[PDB]
Amino acid sequence: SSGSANFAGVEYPLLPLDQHTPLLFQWFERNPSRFGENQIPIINTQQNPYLNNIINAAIIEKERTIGVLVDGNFSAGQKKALAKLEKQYENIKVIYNSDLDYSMYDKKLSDIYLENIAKIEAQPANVRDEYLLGEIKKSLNEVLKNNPEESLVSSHDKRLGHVRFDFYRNLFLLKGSNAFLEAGKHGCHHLQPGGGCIYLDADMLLTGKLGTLYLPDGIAVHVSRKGNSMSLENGIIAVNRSEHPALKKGLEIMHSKPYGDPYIDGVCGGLRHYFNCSIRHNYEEFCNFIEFKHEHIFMDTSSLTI
Repeated sequence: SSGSANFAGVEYPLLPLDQHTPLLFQWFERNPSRFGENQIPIINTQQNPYLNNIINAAIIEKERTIGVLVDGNFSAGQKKALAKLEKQYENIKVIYNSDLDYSMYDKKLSDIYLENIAKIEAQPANVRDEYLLGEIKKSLNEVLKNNPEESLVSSHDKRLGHVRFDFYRNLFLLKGSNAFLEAGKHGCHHLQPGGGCIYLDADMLLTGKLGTLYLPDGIAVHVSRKGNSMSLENGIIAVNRSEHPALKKGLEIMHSKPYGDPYIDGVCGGLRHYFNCSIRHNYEEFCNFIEFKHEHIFMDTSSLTI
């Protein structure tokens, strides 16, 4: 009707993401004091021109809502500089991660561990992952001794680096367009409840308008190529609707797997399970099928050398 894509002998209609689908960037800052007290607390060096890349995307995509999901202990002057950025660029909306409610996606760690202890103990002795069982029982024991109410959100809230960025990235994309409405962003043009979202890594340069994308069941992700290898990546995630069943599958894996990774399980696991890229299927074929491709998305050049 408007396109079709094939993977593992199943046809998937290309669903449109209209030119109003918001863009999303993420900046979670551990050390905001490294920036001036009156500076936008986003990295903007010639090695990492992230603030420039966000602005350049907002300049190109005039009609489209541009989200910047931020977190960290920003000074009063750094929040005013972020407030001023939303004024210089009408389509830029700064969303503080602390202003969103993720409790509907949460689960208690004690519930996950008990489920898995019961699942593993039902198995016969000749198939039981005896190392994993001991580790889970150990993880449960530390929860009951230190923080018996610890959940996926509270535990991920304490982690450092990418694992906490990746965790909230998945949950924001499950909210989709609703997240801008929940955060009380005014003047979001054509932004609909139940609407999708397009996450972009800040090291990527938009050089032209995306227009309308056509993606298999309304989802696609970045596929990175390094040397002669390719890999599913979370550097780009495009969904045409809130609560996309492939990301919902990724969350269900987080709710059942004892040490679920937001990237490996929440995105790669969710996608693979959803489209039946089983272990007996061609990973390379799935990458070509699910890959987000657009002529106006440019890979970071600053990385490169001889």
